[PDB]
Amino acid sequence: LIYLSYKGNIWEQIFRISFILEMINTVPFIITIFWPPLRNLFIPVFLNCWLAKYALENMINDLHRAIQRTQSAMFNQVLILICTLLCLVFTGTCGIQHLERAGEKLSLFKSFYFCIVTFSTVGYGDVTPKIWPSQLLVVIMICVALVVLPLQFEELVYLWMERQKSGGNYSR
Amino acid sequence: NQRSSLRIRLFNFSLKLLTCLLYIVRVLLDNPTKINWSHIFWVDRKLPLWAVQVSIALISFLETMLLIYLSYKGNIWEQIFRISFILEMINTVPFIITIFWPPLRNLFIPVFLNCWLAKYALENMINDLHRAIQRTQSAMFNQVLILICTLLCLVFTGTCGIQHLERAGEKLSLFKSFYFCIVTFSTVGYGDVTPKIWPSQLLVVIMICVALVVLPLQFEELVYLWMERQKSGGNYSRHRAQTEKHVVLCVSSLKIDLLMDFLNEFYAHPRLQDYYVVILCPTEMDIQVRRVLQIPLWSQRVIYLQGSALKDQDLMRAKMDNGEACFILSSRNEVDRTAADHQTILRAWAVKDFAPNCPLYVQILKPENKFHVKFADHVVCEEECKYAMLALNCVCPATSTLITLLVHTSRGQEGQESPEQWQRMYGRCSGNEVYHIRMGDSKFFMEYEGKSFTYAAFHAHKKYGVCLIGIRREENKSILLNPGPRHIMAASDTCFYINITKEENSAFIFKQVEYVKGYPPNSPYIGSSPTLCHLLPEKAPFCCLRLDKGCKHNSFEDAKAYGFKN
Amino acid sequence: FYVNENTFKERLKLFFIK
Amino acid sequence: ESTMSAEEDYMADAKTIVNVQTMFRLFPSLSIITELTHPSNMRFMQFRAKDSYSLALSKLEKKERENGSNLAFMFRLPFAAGRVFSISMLDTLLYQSFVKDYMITITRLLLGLDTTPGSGYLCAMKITEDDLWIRTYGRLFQKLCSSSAEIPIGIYRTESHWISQQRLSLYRRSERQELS
Amino acid sequence: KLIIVSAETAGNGLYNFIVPLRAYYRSRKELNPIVLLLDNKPEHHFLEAICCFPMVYYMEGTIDNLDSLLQCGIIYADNLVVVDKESTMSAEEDYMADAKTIVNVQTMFRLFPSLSIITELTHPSNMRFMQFRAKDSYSLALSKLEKKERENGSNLAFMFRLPFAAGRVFS
Amino acid sequence: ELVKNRMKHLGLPTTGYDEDHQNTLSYVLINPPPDTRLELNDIVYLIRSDPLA
Repeated sequence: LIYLSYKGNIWEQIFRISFILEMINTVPFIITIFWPPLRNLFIPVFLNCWLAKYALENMINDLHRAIQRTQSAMFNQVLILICTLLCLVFTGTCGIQHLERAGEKLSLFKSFYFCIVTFSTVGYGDVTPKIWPSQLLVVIMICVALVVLPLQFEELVYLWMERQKSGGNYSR
Repeated sequence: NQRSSLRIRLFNFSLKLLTCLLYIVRVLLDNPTKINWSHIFWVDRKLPLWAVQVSIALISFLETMLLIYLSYKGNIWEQIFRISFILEMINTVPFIITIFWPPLRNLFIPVFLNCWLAKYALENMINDLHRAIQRTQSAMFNQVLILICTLLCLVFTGTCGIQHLERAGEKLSLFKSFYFCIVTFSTVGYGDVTPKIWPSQLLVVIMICVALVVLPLQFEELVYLWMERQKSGGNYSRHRAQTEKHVVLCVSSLKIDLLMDFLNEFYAHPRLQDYYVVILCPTEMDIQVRRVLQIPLWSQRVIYLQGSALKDQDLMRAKMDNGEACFILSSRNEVDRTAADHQTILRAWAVKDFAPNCPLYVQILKPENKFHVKFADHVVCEEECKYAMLALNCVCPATSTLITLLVHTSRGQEGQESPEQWQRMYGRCSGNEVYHIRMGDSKFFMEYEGKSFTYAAFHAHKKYGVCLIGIRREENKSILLNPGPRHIMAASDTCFYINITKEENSAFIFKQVEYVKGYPPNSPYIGSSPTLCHLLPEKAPFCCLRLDKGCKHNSFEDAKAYGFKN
Repeated sequence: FYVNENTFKERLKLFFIK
Repeated sequence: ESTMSAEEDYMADAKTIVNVQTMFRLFPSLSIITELTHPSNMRFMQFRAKDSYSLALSKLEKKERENGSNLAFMFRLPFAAGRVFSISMLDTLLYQSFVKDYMITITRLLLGLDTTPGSGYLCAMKITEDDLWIRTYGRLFQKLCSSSAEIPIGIYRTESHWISQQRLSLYRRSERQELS
Repeated sequence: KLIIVSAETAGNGLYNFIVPLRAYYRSRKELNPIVLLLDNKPEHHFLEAICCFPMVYYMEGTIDNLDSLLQCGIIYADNLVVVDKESTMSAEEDYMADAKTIVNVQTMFRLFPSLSIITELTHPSNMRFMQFRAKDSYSLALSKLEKKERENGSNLAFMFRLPFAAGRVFS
Repeated sequence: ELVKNRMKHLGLPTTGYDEDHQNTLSYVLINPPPDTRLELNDIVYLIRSDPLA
């Protein structure tokens, strides 16, 4: 893809987020081919969730070559807003589940309970982090959640409520 | 001052961060029912960590003393009762007391509140850059930097404050308090870490009240400034502009009708596909146009930047001086025609004053406004061309269509799937497009040097199917549409021809009352083209031009009474 | 279109992007 | 100029369309050269109860715009005949002028505005029953070029595709009979 | 040599033009004639005041119409005086407030380079459009200094702009 | 030629049309030092005395 759309600057393409998340995930798997002891080493492949979202946004907007499609624009834009909510949770679940292995060993479902509680600002304290890295992750996850998620829901509700007034299709 | 002031702000700003930095150091180094108030008041600080904070306190104490002498305008109560002075006297004066009194070095001084004094230095520092008045993009980023500081300094005061009081009972570290603080501000409330002491309970009660009022207003103002930079802002950088190709589009208000015709035309060519198309426009991003720029193709290519072409700051965003083109377009379907054309003249002059080397492409509605933008490289008057089509549509059948299909760049793959005979050939012939190549260089027109223009035209269309239109000489800059047999070809004569594809790309073809002639005296506009038009011998009166009322010359009421031949 | 369309780059560019 | 400025695309050129539609019925022999601000109002230009090519031509141009075509409106019938023309159709001219400096000058020489001493002009030779002697466009190129030093650009085709007596006469009178 | 003035209406301000020009301290042989070019027809409040002063006239039309100017005798006229027209004063943008006064002066600048002009502007922001050429020698050079002056804290930034220093422009 | 043709339409002589082209930088020095040299065609501002008194 770099060879196709190279327009002078390679620093323009490398420093983007989609490329960095690729090199964080894919390059360690290439290192495990050459090095035999590093197969057990951890690679954070879970961040491919956001690369899958970047694929969906790129996929969805190929349908706007016809220009006018007002009803299809609203539903497909809502589909991306659902992905952002899920992929933020998936990164949180995987991340907290991985670090809690050190102490107080949680399963995948207990981390999903823990994550969706912390993002909702309920704070039961039934499941908690008690390790130096996991504490710092949850501090970051709350800051990312409290900025992004309310903007995601209110934009989601905007697109959902606009389809009621404007939209409506008499089906085949 | 501009330069001499700013260094003193950075000097105080750095010293105030250094005291807070030294506070982080001593917490990590120094470490140790009823409440032990000893741990709140007495604090076993190190002598070097103490001595540096005192020297900083004396400097910052004297700066507030000196600043009062400068801006004393009657009232000292006006300056003392402010928050910046009170936070100074809470922090710095106890450090001065520890110089005179020897047992009070271990006594606690809340130096952490210098965080807000550092913020007051930053606001004072940042606003020294608004002596130039206009800096719209720099205003947004630097204002966001202060909103980040308020969030951090509120947390820092919370962390330090709760960490200090919890020494009495349930002794938390600096990181555990940071976990505790950011949890309490977020309204999660785990209760994994908690306060269990009389002072610490009261602090957390205050910290929640300060957090729940301030922080949501900070985030929503932060998001306002962040989201406004997306629509309004956007800067085409130096690193991008110097390396890459770059083109600007000045316009009043974009639409799908205007933009898609431009983007398809511009990127139809092979050599133009690497270029970047920047927009300049005073109005905001439309709902329709945002879908077009979101598409993978035009997401990389097109860069919509808000701001008019008249202001020189918006030209520094696009960076026209670097770019190879500056399109200007008149606002069609506007309430006033003359005002719209007058704006494109001012845009043309605004562009030429800033960037002289850019080739200025311009579109104007009315023909009278052509003269004022005749300095520009390429001009297309809408009224001149429009009415010319309609005049030719009377003599020739459909010149309106003829010219439209030539200028629109397409290739022969339109309506091929359709079942009709005419429609396949119509869309194929619609792909035709005017090109220009020299005689000697062209593989089409090799063995036609000695022969005439007319002779070459037949044999080109017979063999290849590529008809000629006209020739441009070496000396003459003018284009000459169809010479007769008199014009003989040369080695380097630019032949204009019509073909579906250009020669250099197309390898697939090779392998596979009396009247008197004169110029009309009264031209209604300045920059007009004089031509011979079969003028009348006598200059007619204004009455005889009207049909409806027959004057004392030729009394005819209707047009049929004249008896028009043809 | 021999120069534009028929190349090693543009064959891949049409397949991926365009 | 008064009706140029409008909020909707329809009300910008409503009255020009409706007044042409009366002229289309009243005088079918009369050829018209209508103008439109937007090419979106093409579909309302000539109107009938036939609807034979109305849906068929609309299918192709919508499929053309999906494929990534510059000229979608091309296949619309009023435009191809030269009856309709818009200002936005030759807006493309200025954008093409970046790659081709000559393009503006060569366009005006065809139109007959910027006529230099050594220049030409557009003409129209109708192929009558006498001209059928020549059958092909290639052989037409010979006669024009050899005799009078003329060069053709293209072609424009036209394919085929008191009490008692007074009362009863007005009732049976058709719409075409009323207009006459 | 003739003086010629352009305005929307013959207001009581244009009386205050003619008073300091026609003065006892000015010489009789030096007395420059005056012609008030006007869009609208003047009222009798103006006419009775101006009547008494010597060799002052008025004429209809605009600066846009070249026919209107040549009747007034702009060829041997010393000073054209374009004034801010009251209808165009009120505008949302700074550009459209004085667009037509700039464009009509730009034709007069090319047609009659010998003719000195005294143009008016509502805002001094429209200074850069006043006299325009394809030279651009001092256009960028003078713009560099006045922007650097405004950063230093100068009252007169527009000073160094060339049209102002010559007295051709005033606001 | 545009003006000269229009002058004959109105009915005026085109004798002193040229009497022509301008390329001169200009400015104003308010109260300079006494050593400043005076060039050709430098119009000085003068506060005259009262004609009567």
